[PDB]
Amino acid sequence: VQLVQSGAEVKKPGASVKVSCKASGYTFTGYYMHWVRQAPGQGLEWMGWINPNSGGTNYAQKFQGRVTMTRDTSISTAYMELSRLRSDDTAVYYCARGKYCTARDYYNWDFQHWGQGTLVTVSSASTKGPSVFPLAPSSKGTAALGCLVKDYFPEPVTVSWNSGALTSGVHTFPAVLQSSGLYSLSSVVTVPSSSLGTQTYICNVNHKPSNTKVDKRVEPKSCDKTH
Amino acid sequence: IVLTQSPATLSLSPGERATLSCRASQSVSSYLAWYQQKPGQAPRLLIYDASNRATGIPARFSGSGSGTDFTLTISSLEPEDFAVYYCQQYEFFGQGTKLEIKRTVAAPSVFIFPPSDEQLKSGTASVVCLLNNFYPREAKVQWKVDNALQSGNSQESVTEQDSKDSTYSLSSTLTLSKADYEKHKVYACEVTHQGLSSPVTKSFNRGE
Repeated sequence: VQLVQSGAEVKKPGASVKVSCKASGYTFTGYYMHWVRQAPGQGLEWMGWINPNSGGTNYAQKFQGRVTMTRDTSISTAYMELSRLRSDDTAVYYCARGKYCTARDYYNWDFQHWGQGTLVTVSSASTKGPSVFPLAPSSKGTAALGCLVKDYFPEPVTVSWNSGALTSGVHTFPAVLQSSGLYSLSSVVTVPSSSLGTQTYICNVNHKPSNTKVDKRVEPKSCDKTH
Repeated sequence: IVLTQSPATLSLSPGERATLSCRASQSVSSYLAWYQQKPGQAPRLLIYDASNRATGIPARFSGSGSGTDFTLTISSLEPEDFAVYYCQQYEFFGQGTKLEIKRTVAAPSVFIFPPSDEQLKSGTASVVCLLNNFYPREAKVQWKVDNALQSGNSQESVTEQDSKDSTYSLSSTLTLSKADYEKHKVYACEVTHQGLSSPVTKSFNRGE
């Protein structure tokens, strides 16, 4: 059984979004499909089910009048459309197939198979690549250095160090959402102080939603340089 | 109806027995499922219809209970079992229990970073404080600017517990206007944590 969802979405308040869930490996019409969402760092929230045989649906009261679930049996695909979007709708949306065949007329709320999730970001902000600032080495013991990846939208970004060659001691933090509506994150690495004179450090930043890629050299401050 | 899980966080060492509770605020059904979720992954069905193990789920997992009181028991924890666990029945999900690894207390290593010259060129200054590789998760950061305690002008985030060393790390960013940054001299972050016998302060002087 595989459930494969459509890609990430970005929407303005008041707009609508429609997420797809393509099923394979079983008889699509034979099982309820549910949708469940999860806001970043929050719990699971059930949204509704569809019976793909009949097209009948049932929605959580929270979304009644605002969510529509449909399917195309011809291509074994289920859809969830959420309208009048608000920033609070920013979340990962999942489809999940019930465990039992509808024909069993039994408990249809065991979520046995899940799609990979679809991130939907809702904001008045517009797509924007990050500024990447160095966080200069903290000593001329152990030193810390990093990159500040500031003012981008939407999530996500990826960071590596030295093209993936440097992994020990790296922490790329969860982004915070600034009052401005843009995200910011730091990626740091701890290293021996003695290596600052000789070892090059570059953070590799990739923000696919803006097709932005930046490799930033992080060097000791001029007052800390010896050559 | 609400499903209430306890505890919110369960901290145990590998090899120990874990017991997680899920209580319904009113009788809804004796059907209850448990799910496991790891960071950046979809939930996984562990136990269905109260007491049955899902396919591919190891025997150390068992579920029990009926009415409004249910339990998930893991006989002896394995490293891969540390995750968030949710119970669910019909439309209702519990709020989750985070099952985290208990390890020896580790004080954070603390580092402070000034705004970069690059950033300053643009009107904003971000000062960053790093608390590296500590345990347990609870920690307090206080910013000071020329010995004045700051409030209302910082944000922080904390990593997921590290899968290899079981520590947490924390990053705090103080946001100031460039004028305010150039106006003041001593920047400090003061860190309180169980692993420190007294607060540690990392600082720098702007321009020096």
